Amino acid sequence: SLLSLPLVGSLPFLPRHGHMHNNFFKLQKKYGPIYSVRMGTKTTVIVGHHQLAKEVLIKKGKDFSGRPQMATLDIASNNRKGIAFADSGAHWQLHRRLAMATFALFKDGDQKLEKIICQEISTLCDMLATHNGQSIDISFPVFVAVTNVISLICFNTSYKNGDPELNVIQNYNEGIIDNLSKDSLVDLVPWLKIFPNKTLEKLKSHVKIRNDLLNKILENYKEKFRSDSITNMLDTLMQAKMNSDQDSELLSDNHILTTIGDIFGAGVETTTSVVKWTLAFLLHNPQVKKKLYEEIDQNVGFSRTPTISDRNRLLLLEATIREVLRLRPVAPMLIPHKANVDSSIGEFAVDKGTEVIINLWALHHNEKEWHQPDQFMPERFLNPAGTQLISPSVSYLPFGAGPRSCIGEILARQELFLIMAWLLQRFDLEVPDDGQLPSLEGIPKVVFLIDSFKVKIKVRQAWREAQA
Ligand code: HEM
Ligand SMILES: C[C@]12CC[C@H](O)CC1=C(C#N)C[C@@H]1[C@@H]2CC[C@]2(C)C(c3cccnc3)=CC[C@@H]12
Repeated sequence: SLLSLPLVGSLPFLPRHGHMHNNFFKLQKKYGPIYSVRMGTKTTVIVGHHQLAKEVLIKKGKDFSGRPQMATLDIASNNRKGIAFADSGAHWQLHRRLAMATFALFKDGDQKLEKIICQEISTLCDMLATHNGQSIDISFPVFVAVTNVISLICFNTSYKNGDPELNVIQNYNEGIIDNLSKDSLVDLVPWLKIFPNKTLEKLKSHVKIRNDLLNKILENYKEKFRSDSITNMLDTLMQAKMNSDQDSELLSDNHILTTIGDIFGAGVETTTSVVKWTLAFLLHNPQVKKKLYEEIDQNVGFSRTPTISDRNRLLLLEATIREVLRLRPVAPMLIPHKANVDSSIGEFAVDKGTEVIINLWALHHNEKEWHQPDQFMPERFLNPAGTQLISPSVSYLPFGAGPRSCIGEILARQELFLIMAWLLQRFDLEVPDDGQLPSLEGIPKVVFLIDSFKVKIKVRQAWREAQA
């Protein structure tokens, strides 16, 4: 009759074993779609069912629109400025509205968002075409294309080919994403505070390069700014600073710096990442990819290059994108939410300041809401006749919802569709000469990245004949 050992701590699973978003998901078979963990004083709630998720994001969105405070996120956002890592309050509301207003501009005009995107995609396809017959990592080329686009939206500026600044930006992007969090942003145990490490040291130095670069651009642009011409995001932010000079403290330089940084960062890493994910799946699914070549041929052909209007006709492509955004969400656990006030979820009590995580991965893989969810099946987003798109499930939130939903969704959907439409029209994208296929397991960082891989690019037999 022995006594049981006193218990000091208890965690449901091993830390740093498997992907957090899948460990939390597997836990639901034991504890249900909502449960909590406690770290000292901090408490975290994980939510794995869509009804509970739509409560947190929508029905009670404003109750749960805060952002928790993390040492790394402070450095990366210059102490909780910007949009994504700014808590709910005066600053976030202002900057999210102005960022949303800038995008609203790019409704068709002399800078119809499509035209910006298409100009930089056309450059890209000319690069890739020089690698005709070779196996390459497509990361940096697509990085350049989207970097020019968001740079145009932010400053009406693009980078000429070969600009060494692009290599500088790529370098500090990888540096921050590396040290922003070991894996997912949700970290059960606070490892950086426990043991000696250089993580915040490294993070600071990449942020110093990033802030110094954006500071050059901004100080430069004060001399280009004319109140009669408000055509990009920096114009928008300065105009606002101009008009208010309680809002002048909200639109300081450091504030404007961070918002632009948030946009410049999100616009490149998310879309570049989703493109790589899509090619990876197509290399694993030639049957899909063949069907995609047929689709484009019988609806766009080679008389001309694809267009946003072509979303009507290239449905299997729209479907494919939907299915990638489901299988491999950019933010499989969104960005951590925080309870701004005493509230409830599923009529369980949630106290002020409590961290709340939506397990978007659990929503996209719940077997009751999805037919064979771990499968790549773009067909699930099409009626059985292949003729129009459908919403097969209610647990599908690739861009979130509510007060914190994605602000660059429109941009993302158009960049994604045009990149994949131009590439399939022009190139056979096949497995390299080594038998290697990309690992579809992914790498959970602040964004769900795919390990780098190589694709063999060949100009299409058809696209060639159409040049005579
Ligand atoms: C396919 C690409 C993308 C996907 C799937 C995506 C999805 C998401 C998701 C799921 C969130 C979570 C919001 C939350 O924390 O609840 C989010 C937030 C956000 N996204 Fe995206 N996004 C994409 C691309 C972009 C782009 C191109 C931009 C360009 C500016 C952008 C800007 C943002 C910002 C600023 C936030 C934070 C908003 C806030 O905290 O209020 N994203 N996005
Ligand atoms: C971390 C990163 C990328 C590296 C860059 O050097 C610095 C950076 C940002 C800045 N400045 C904003 C972040 C973005 C990553 C994507 C983020 C987290 C993002 C997001 C993440 C997932 C989906 N949609 C948007 C909102 C803020 C963006």
